[PDB]
Amino acid sequence: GHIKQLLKNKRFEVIKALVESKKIKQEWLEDLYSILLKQDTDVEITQAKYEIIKLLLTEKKYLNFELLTKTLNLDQQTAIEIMRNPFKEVYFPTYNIENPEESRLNKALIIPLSNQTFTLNTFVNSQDLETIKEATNKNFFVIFDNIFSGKSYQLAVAAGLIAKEKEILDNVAFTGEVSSNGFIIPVNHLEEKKEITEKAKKVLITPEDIENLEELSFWLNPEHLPVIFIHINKPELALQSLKQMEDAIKKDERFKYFKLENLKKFYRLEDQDMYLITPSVDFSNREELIKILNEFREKVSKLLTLEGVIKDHNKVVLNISAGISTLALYFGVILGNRQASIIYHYQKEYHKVIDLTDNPRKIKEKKSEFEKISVNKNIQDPLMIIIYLASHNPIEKGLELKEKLRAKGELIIQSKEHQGNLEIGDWSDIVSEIYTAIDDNKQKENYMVFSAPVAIMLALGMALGYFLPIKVFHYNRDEYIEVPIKLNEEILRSPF
RNA sequence: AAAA
Repeated sequence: GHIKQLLKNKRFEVIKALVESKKIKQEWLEDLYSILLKQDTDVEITQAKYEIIKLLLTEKKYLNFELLTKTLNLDQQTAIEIMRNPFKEVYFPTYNIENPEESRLNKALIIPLSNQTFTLNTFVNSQDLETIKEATNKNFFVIFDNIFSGKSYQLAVAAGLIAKEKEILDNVAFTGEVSSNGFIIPVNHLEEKKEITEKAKKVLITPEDIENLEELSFWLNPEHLPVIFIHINKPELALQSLKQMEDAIKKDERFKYFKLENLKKFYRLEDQDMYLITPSVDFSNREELIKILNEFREKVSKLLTLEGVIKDHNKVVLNISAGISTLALYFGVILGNRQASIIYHYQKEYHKVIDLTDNPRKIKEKKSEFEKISVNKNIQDPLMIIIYLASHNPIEKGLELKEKLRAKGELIIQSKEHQGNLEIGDWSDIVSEIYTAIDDNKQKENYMVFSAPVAIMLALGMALGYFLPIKVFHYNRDEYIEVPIKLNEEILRSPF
């Protein structure tokens, strides 16, 4: 045989390149499988083993059950799982203090198994693989594309077994040892390993980022992946408010393992992907408001879909807050109430006020008797809608504007008892009652002014949608100015 | 009514 001749001359590098090319005859398979049993005495044999295994799994016409059983001595159950279970490739860097040029970002191919843990590399300690099996409760097969020392690959291998999809592992690497119960053990040469991983255009995850396998599974096998979007008015409060959002997120039991830096590292997110700064907004400028709304749509789209890593849109949880009540109303109209999101109200810190993860349309459910708001109405066309939930009373100027616009109707919504000091809590009942009064009394043409918390207007935007003919008037410090964007325009259609 |  051709490979038999190459094997007799120990030309493993020629065999590797011949395997990297997809030009292999079936008669060469018996000698190819036998190379997997050789001792890893030099890196050329180990790298030849890796390419052989990678070819059998990517080109399954070379994946033979008879050769798996007679050559590798695998039982029929392990041989099937090697044939049918998908493999995961995870990166991990190694630094040789004795030979700095021998350092490299290595790869590990992992296949989950049922009742057997083994490797094809002779330099690997079997007890170190048993520790991974005990920590993850998963048997596995692993092979490496390089010869190295130490146990710094254990976190990477555990990542390949816990992660459900490969995309989360395509742009990240790991380093660290794993204990028998899942706790991450520190390793050496973190700074050197980081320069190796970044030189390969990847991000390194060290024990300084992940402490146990439960925290690791929060990112690699997430149940509710929390992301952040905050709108603010001052740039100097950007980074500080991102950490305050992370603080309020960590208060939730479902997101106790959330870390801002880990979200940025695992999903290739930067600080600006999670905020929108508008220092001075001219609410009379239609085009200027359009850029802000477009930038909102682009950032939210990037957060809900990420870089294609997330496949189930229900897993993303958008922790959102805004800084301008008029701007938040339009943000909510575009956001809609089909995406799982949590709205936070900021006073001193971020306060969770509306949780749409269990019932997203709870801010839209009408009630027969109003418990949180008081309604004083005279329904005629056109209708002037006034919302009074904050400290400043807009009724006087709202009714002045009603007669300036020749509006014949009025719908005055204000807090039932107490005013400007809404108790911090589930604000979804207030929003549902405000939506009820608006939806039950809406006319052919409507105008709306509001003095309410920004989180209230944000939620109200999601409840209303873009179907209602409402003209919004923004209070420019002392006078109402018409927003040149009607609340039913086609540019406000929710794409989510 | 510009994180009320």
